[PDB]
Amino acid sequence: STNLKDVLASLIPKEQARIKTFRQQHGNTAVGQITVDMSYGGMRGMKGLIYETSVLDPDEGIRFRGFSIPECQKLLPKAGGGEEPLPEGLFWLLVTGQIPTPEQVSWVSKEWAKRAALPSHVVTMLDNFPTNLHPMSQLSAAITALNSESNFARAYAEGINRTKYWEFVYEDAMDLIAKLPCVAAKIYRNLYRAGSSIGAIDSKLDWSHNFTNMLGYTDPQFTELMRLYLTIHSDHEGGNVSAHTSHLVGSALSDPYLSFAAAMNGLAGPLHGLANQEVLLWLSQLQKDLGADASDEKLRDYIWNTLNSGRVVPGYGHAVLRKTDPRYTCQREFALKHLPSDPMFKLVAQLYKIVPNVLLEQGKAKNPWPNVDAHSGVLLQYYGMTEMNYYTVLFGVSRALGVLAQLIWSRALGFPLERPKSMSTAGLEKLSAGG
Amino acid sequence: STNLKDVLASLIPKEQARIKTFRQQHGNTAVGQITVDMSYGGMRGMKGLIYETSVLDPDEGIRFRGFSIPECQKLLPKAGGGEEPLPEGLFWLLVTGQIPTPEQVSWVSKEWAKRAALPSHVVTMLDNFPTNLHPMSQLSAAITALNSESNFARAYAEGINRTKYWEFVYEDAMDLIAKLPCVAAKIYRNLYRAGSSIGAIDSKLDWSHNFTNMLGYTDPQFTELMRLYLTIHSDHEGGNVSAHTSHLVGSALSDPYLSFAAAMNGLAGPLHGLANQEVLLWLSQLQKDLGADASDEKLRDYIWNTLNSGRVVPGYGHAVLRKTDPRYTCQREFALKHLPSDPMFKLVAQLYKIVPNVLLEQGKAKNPWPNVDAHSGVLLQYYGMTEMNYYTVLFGVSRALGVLAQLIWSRALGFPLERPKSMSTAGLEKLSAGG
Ligand SMILES: CC(C)(COP(=O)(O)OP(=O)(O)OC[C@H]1O[C@@H](n2cnc3c(N)ncnc32)[C@H](O)[C@@H]1OP(=O)(O)O)[C@@H](O)C(=O)NCCC(=O)NCCCC(N)=O
Ligand SMILES: CC(C)(COP(=O)(O)OP(=O)(O)OC[C@H]1O[C@@H](n2cnc3c(N)ncnc32)[C@H](O)[C@@H]1OP(=O)(O)O)[C@@H](O)C(=O)NCCC(=O)NCCCC(N)=O
Ligand SMILES: O=C([O-])CC(=O)C(=O)O
Ligand SMILES: O=C([O-])CC(=O)C(=O)O
Repeated sequence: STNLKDVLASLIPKEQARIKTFRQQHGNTAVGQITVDMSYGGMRGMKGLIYETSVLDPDEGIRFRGFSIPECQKLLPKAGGGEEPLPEGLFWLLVTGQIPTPEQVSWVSKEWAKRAALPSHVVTMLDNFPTNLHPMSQLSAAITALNSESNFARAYAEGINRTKYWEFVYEDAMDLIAKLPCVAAKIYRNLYRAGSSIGAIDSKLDWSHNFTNMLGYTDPQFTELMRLYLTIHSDHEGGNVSAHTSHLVGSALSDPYLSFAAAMNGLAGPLHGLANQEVLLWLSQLQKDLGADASDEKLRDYIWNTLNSGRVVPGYGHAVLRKTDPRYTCQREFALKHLPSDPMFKLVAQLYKIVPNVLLEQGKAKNPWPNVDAHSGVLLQYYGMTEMNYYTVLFGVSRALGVLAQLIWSRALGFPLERPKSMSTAGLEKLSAGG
Repeated sequence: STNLKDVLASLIPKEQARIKTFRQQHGNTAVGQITVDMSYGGMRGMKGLIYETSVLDPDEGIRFRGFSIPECQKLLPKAGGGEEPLPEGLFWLLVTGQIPTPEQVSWVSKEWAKRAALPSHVVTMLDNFPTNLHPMSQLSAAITALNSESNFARAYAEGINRTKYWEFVYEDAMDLIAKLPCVAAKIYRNLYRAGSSIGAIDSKLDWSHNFTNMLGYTDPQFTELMRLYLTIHSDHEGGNVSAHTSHLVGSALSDPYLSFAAAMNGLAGPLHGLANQEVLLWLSQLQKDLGADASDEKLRDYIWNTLNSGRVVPGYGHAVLRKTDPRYTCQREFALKHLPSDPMFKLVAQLYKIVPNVLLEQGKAKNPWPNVDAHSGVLLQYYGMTEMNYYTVLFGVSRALGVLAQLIWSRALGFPLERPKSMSTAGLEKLSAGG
């Protein structure tokens, strides 16, 4: 009855035509200009990609297919007795552009439970990895190793016509999303619960709930946090490091497994997703140096030392946002409702009153406001997940939803190889005159 | 006496200033414009990155720090009694911009022999991988797993000042290049020479020669081919999928190991480096269907069928070149000197007279000429390396030289996070009016 694949089959040809015509009329229209500073500056401010699933406004933050976070909270189906949106529903919205029904949502949940299964070579590999290998590296290696199972890789090798690429990318996408929590939970248990098992999938629960059970958490509020977490970290337009990496690698026709693993190596960067872990380590040194209940003057001193030592203050600033991240707000709000008296929370709250000011005073950051990473780990710590080197893995699990939803569309729309032109400083000087 | 690290220490501050001033004067100068078609077209034709090591001219092909392939052949140091350039020398040129002395070259060779050593967890992992796991996937997973050894990851975690990033990236770069051939050779032996050992590094040989010995090849001409192969596949400006992926991931501060593994997942794409393998599989079906000595009319038919089935003809076309790739020419020339009567070579030569014509007739490809991938495997097959699913691994090994040479410079120059702005079709329509 419900079948996302049949819905996409109808949607595809219509978008194809729409884009065709628009390009007929405006393909040559100029949308911007490229300056020397932009090339030197990591393409800052260059409109360079088409990415359909979400769009980020510098002032307002993220919109998923046109809806803001509050809107999603309000419109997406929730679990029975739940308050937080189910990520299954978000996935539906990203892929189709339509708010799903609860019936649609449960189908997604069953599909994902049905496809969750790991091959033994992956299991062995994880089980044989050393404990000093970072969780993200263990994750990226496992997903890379899962490509032996790719249906897209296989169909390509069989010579399938390019028009059908999307159908195979869709299947690998749904298989990958299904498997992710098992890989992630296996890493968690091996490293932190040595000798225990992740157990089995219950085809009757939502994806978030089977994940938390594999992680070994019983608290129902924890289940709720995970639903919210997994929904909000899902996508953030196409230019962010991880989504752009998946997009660029996927453009070459590498399979979804290879494309997502590469993305993961981009998310593990300190300036990207690893910031969530970096925030907790910075907070821990803080409370350690200064000891728990600090004065404002002492916090400022602490921030200045970081700055003066040639380092960044993690969880603050953004390449495109210019105001406080609604993802940060959304987390604050969860904390105020559920763990208002937590001391770490209280510390994060205090920093909100100080860090921006210090950053403004320094005068280098364009955006002195916090980003999602400044508020995430604090919530996780409260429930007992104190292993901070594992936090980025949660972000990776969520990010699969967004990048994979777009990957289907990239192939459906026939986007070609991403291949811009590069320049040397010497060549660029000549192009202009020099300086 | 020779110490690349000391040479870079002098070079860095001077480039830093040069770029500073130029940007002072021309930062706001416009170098191009962005159109709708470019955003939809994988940034085709957009000048979007600064990449110092090599620059590609659409007509003339690649230049490494200003030198063309023939120039390199002629200027770079060769092995005693050799004719082909040593890749060690190319690495020196890319990193410093200067042609090295043979003495400099040997230092590079010793450094690389000294640093070649694998940790046991990597060894185990490879040894436990299944034979149906693609060689590239085995490679990318191993490099990802090697990050436990990253000196950059470690220094970052210790809070090093951003000004010293390059020094740690340099060390991981030289360690990674050193280790690559051992990882690659281990994959080769496990898959195709089960029960044998790669053996040991001889600190007295060039990198290419220790690699071929680990692969188990004795032919001296094979050693020569490998030197040439590894030199020519080294770099191809910054916008190619693999180099751009390494650049983008590295921009987030992920370590060289993570950045190169991600690049490898991009090189494994059929539209990128896997084309080398794809060419040999296409040639094998050819000679199989048509049987060895084909008529021109039969070859055309064969090409048309591929085209008509919604597939690409591998080894032809390019995102930026508009003429025959000098890398292809350079290989042809090697074949004419060493294996002129090889039947497969003869087939490749015949296709040169037909494929372009067919592509032009079809009218879709912008560049109907061959690229490097159309001539590489044929040479490898001649010497006995007939395992075509492993060819891309050789390309990866070579590509480390270029991307890693630039990675050092990216951090030395303080390039920031690569983060362009994306757009949805709907948002873009509105920006203009629609169509
Ligand atoms: C996120 C980001 C990399 C954005 O980079 P950008 O767009 O290049 O930032 P920008 O235009 O404000 O940078 C201007 C200057 O301010 C500095 N600055 C910016 N944010 C800073 C921060 N939090 N702490 C210290 N310095 C900072 C920049 O590093 C740069 O200095 P430089 O000229 O000497 O290089 C940056 O704000 C940063 O480094 N933040 C800290 C790391 C972090 O929290 N990352 C997580 C982002 C969210 C996510 N998960 O991806
Ligand atoms: C290399 C490349 C992806 C360049 O892509 P591009 O810059 O998008 O190519 P383009 O502007 O000529 O494409 C225009 C049209 O011609 C088609 N075309 C281009 N090269 C083709 C080829 N070899 N066979 C069939 N069709 C081809 C394109 O796929 C496209 O058709 P579409 O409009 O229906 O999408 C393309 O030429 C190709 O697919 N080649 C075959 C694969 C290959 O040899 N890759 C190796 C490249 C070298 C390397 N190692 O990276
Ligand atoms: O938008 C970006 O550049 C980074 C970010 O916050 C995300 O990827 O979630
Ligand atoms: O230049 C490109 O886009 C691809 C290519 O030939 C290479 O990476 O060697």
